Amino acid sequence: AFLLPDLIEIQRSSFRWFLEEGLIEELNSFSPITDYTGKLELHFLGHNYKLKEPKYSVEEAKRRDSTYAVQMYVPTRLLNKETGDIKEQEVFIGDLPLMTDRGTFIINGAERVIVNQIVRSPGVYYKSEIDKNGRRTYSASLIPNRGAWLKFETDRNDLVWVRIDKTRKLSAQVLLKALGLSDNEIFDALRHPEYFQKTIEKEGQFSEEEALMELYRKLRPGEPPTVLGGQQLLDSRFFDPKRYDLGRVGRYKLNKKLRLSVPDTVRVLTSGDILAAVDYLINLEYDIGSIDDIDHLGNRRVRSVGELLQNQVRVGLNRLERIIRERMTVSDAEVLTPASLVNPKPLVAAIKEFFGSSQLSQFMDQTNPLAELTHKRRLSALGPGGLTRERAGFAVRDIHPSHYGRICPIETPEGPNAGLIGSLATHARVNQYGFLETPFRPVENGRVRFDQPAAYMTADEEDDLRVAPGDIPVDENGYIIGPQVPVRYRQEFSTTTPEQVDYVAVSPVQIVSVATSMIPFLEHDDANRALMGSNMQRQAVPLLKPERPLVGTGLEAQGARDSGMVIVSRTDGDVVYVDATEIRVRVSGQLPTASGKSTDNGQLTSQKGQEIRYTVSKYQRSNQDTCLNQKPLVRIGERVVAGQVLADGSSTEGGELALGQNIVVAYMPWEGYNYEDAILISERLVQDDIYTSIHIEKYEIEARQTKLGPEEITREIPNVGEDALRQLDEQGIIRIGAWVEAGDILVGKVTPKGESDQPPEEKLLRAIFGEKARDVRDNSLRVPNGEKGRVVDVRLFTREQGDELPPGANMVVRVYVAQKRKIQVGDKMAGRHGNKGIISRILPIEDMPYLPDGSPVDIVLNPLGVPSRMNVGQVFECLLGWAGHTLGVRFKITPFDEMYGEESSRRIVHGKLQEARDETGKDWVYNPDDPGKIMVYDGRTGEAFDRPVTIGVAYMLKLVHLVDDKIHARSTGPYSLVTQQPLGGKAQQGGQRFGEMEVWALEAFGAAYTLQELLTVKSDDMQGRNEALNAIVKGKAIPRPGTPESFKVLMRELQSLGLDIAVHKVETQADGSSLDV
Amino acid sequence: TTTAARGGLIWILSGEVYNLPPGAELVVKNGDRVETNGVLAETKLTTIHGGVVRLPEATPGKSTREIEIITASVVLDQATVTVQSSQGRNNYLITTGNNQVFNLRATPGTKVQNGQVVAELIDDRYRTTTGGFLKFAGVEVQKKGKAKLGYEVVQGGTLLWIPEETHEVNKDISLL
Repeated sequence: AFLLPDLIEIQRSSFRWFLEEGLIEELNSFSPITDYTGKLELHFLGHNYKLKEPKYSVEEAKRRDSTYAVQMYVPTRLLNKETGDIKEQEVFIGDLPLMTDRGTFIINGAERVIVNQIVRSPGVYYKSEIDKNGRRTYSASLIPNRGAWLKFETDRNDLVWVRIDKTRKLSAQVLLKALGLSDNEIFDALRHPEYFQKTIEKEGQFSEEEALMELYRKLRPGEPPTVLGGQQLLDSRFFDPKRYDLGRVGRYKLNKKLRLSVPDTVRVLTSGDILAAVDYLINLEYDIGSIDDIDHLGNRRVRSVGELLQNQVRVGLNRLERIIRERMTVSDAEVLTPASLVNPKPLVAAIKEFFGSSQLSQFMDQTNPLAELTHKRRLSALGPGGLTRERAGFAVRDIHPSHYGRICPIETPEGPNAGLIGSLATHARVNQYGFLETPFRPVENGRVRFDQPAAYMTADEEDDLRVAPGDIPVDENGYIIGPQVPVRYRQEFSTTTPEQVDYVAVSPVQIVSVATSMIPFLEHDDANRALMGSNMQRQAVPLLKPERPLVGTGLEAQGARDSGMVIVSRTDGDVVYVDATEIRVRVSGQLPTASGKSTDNGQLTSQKGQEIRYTVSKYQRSNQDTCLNQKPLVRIGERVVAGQVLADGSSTEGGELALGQNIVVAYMPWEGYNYEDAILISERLVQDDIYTSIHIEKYEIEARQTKLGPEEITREIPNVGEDALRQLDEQGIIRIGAWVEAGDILVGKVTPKGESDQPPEEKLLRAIFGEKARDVRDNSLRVPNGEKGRVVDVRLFTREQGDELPPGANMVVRVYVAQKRKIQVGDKMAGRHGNKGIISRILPIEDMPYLPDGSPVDIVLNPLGVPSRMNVGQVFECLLGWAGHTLGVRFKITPFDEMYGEESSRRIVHGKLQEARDETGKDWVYNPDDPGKIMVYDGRTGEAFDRPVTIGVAYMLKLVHLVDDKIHARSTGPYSLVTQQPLGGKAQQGGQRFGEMEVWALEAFGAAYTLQELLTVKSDDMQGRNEALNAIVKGKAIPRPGTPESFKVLMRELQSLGLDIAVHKVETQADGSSLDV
Repeated sequence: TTTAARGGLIWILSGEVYNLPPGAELVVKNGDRVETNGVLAETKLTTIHGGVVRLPEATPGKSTREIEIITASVVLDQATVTVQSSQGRNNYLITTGNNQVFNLRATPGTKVQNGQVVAELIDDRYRTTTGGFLKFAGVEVQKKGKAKLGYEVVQGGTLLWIPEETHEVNKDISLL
């Protein structure tokens, strides 16, 4: 049907935008500077970022671990108001990471993306409210884009105050700021200036005192005020465009809100506005008009790099400016070149930073294509400008019914962040103001003509109208059918009739988002469960060859396609040379590359063998250590058109998404294993290499001038022999491609250890061996434990090797090690319907109940389903699958199989089965009696049972966080600094923390020594620790503990704070009072 | 907001409902049928005397009038035009055919009233050389508020000067 516009452009667009202009306009707005005395102009033709060009392949920049960027010149102009003379130059000022294929950026060689967030929009708003009785004040409030605010209200007088921040101010003269005659807001309001008139105290004191003491006796107190004062005060605060952006929006709303008339770019405000407000406030004291609800998606706005950036740049400037302001100005009239008077830096920071950190330069994560998408078109509420988790609570997390269509409600982390992080509906997108125009369909006489290329309007939910939910039994040829078609309307649903209706949704699955509108039979499940679903889907590792599932929602080919994890017919051509690393159908020069000569790009390699030499890349690490690669996939000599797709990303398959596989499942209660939240598995499962994935691995290490010296990298190290000085290069590195194991050496380096501190007993033991011992710690690098796996690579980094290292390091070495992994007991692994499950036993294949045809089934989940999960949806499709599994044919589908009085999905599926018999007559393919139930024997001995069990194929999926990702142990190890208690943090020998509630399970029990000791000897009596340890090594018990540390610490503090702690004993018959350490 | 008269029923009537701007001076009154867009409200709004009508451009938005008395079509002819951005920016010097030169106190196309600034004349005459005393004899202009700036310089053949040098500086009695 429709056309899915590109679904990430969201941020393609933005950037381009900016780029295309989004900063010129700022820029040259900031172009005009000039001496401190108007006498020496410093303006520039800010209308060209004249940017020379990126230096690196992307690839490079990865390899160089550098920030793909650009850099960027501004021609400037003829300077000075003393003798008007140019000393013209241009300048670049900074490097700009000019985006990437995935519409994101990479920097420092890593890979990141900038989320886009969502905030309220400048303009004005009113909130009224009650007392404890019903005194129903109002308020008002203003927000620039940037700059302070202006607050108003009505405090049981009906008489009012121009508060500025929260309640900073409060003046009866709410509208007597910079206006004489008074009538301008006494009669020009033609309403109720202070309910018709005047405050009580409508005193009109504002002659020479105008803009004086108002901004002093109850502002900003404590100075001999000065009518200037007050003035130069306000006018700052609202007039230097310097600091008050309304925001195009700003206007744009206003006016709209108040059909003010001020178009005018009037990027900052007026008076007439102000009052205009105030009226409105009044008018509704009298109640003529509406308070405003910010929750309404419409009056709330989302913004992306384009400006996030941009403005952040602006501040870059200002800072810069100053520097210049003087450095340019104050000094003499010659030296001042349009060159050494400007410096990047501050910009280069600001951005270098912005990216380099915000909360928005998030890392990408490329687990798998759709984890991207959905992480680009994610949008967020938090962030600087936003909220915090705390400072915003709840009803600000809910489905304001305007989200409809615009924010998949199904979609959310949790943790606290529920609600704070939504993603984007499928079809949504945004208007240059940064509200989400929502595609729809114009139904005439309550009937969509379809022809309409949708209806890209309804940026806000208040189209206000008959709007139909894109799930309508629709008469062929337009007409709706039921005279009871619902509709939202003014945020309400409402029984409607087909005639008097306007708007239909383009589809019944738009409000949802990625991983949500994809559920095979969504329509049929709990929501939340489907929540989980989605997410799981994002976490499915990718596999050697993730197969396109069987029953899928149609909607995906695209999704893949726009990952940009695949490789797409750029243009056009009929393949020729395609080895497994590129498709020289490209730089070769024949029909591929040459209808890559049909029509022949602007600058690009317009005909020849073109750098349509796409490479294609094997096994690169991911933000999750997962590997990716795109085998040629296409044949040779054949015919492709742009947008087609050439080779496949990690886990996509026919050029379409493919997240996991599909295997035959049964539902029964296998004793113990599977008993509950447990899954069985045949052995063939991973025996066929299905479900095994890759993972690979960064390992770097580096050497560094101790002020003892260097420390190095030798082949040689003391104390070696096999797994040491064996699988080791001349610099003690490894050869590419070397098995390794769990303790062997990655790279060996030593250290200038020397001595200068030793126990006589060590000197002894020399003497006896009189070994003149060596002197060099030897921090080789060893594979830790529980790793395997070939080595892919190394990446040395020293003066010559890029020298990318901390100040004073010599070599840095990366090393990369990969790893197949089969499945194995212990792996979250779940379906597309919140089917969180863990492997428990694997059965050798010849024990599972197989099938009537003996085909051994192979998972076996628990039958009783759709409980709290309410995900009955998944049987539906199992079944289905199985149909297209026996029929051996994939089938797309869509949630909400409506236009059918009955379940529809229900008589499909049967139908298919049904007929599936007879195309093979296998018969047991389908049993109307006990639908899709089957007999089953069971391998172990050879019988079915009283109750036939359903059977289906089904698409499962295996999940990143893998057992090894969470395993730990610690006999003992490194402690803390200050507080010596073992160093528990996850990577490295950590330790289980026993918080109060945990101790509340110990002292709550009976004999609690343990408690005690646990509190100490395995965490603190320092000496206690040791010598226990010992004491067991001895072979006996352990000695009595002492007092833990952290006590002693507490002493200290407290003592360090005006105390006289006398912990102390009271001994002797003379009872003796002492004190202690 | 009260209850009904003891409460019973409340209504509509059909009889269609017009949504009638302040700028909807209507022509149609109770109990008149006119037709579907019969003629109906027409707004003969009004202004008054003032100056020119400089046709509020009919156009200048969608419609967007701007309905003026324009009035002071001041013929300052021979305001001749020597005007540029040298290491300044623009100045219809308004040299005039008499080479008077009325520089741009108001510059072009601003809008200011009440003793508004207008035009600035040059003269090197009655200007003094390098400072000095003006032991003049006999012009007339008042204290006037503005024996200062704001001058109705009445009458003078009469203004004699002692243009002087002037070098006035705190420091010790230390040097020359």
